[PDB]
Amino acid sequence: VRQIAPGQTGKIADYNYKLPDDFTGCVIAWNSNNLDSKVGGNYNYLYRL
Amino acid sequence: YRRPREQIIIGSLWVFCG
Amino acid sequence: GKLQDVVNQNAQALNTLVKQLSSNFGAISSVLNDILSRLDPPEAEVQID
Ligand SMILES: *[C@@H]1O[C@H](CO)[C@@H](O[C@@H]2O[C@H](CO)[C@@H](O)[C@H](O)[C@H]2NC(C)=O)[C@H](O)[C@H]1NC(C)=O
Repeated sequence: VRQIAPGQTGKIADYNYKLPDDFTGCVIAWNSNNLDSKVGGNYNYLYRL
Repeated sequence: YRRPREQIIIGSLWVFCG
Repeated sequence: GKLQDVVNQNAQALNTLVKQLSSNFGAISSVLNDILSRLDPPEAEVQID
């Protein structure tokens, strides 16, 4: 979540969602473990690698 | 793509292109 | 010597102008390709500027 920001480098920040260097706007983040996670593991989410 | 600064006043130059 | 100084001063100003391309001006390199082939784009602009 720290890596969704302008000028960041890495796996997801460059292969999934790259923000512009002069990006204007806001980044929203909040905890979702108690709703997005289920017993046995949740496999409904995919990311490019 | 990268758009010219003339067409965008406040926003970022880069626009959705996927 | 009156005519020689004009030739000397004019050529000395061009030699100084070209020799200014081998300076860093507070950056990390003078060759521009080195900056663009060693650093990521977000921090390459500040070195180029
Ligand atoms: C809009 O539709 C066209 C037509 O399908 C797409 O053009 C194809 O793009 C793919 C990959 O970019 C190429 O492999 C094809 O050769 C292109 N032509 C055709 C006839 O398929 C275009 O990519 C689509 N654009 C968007 C934004 O969806």
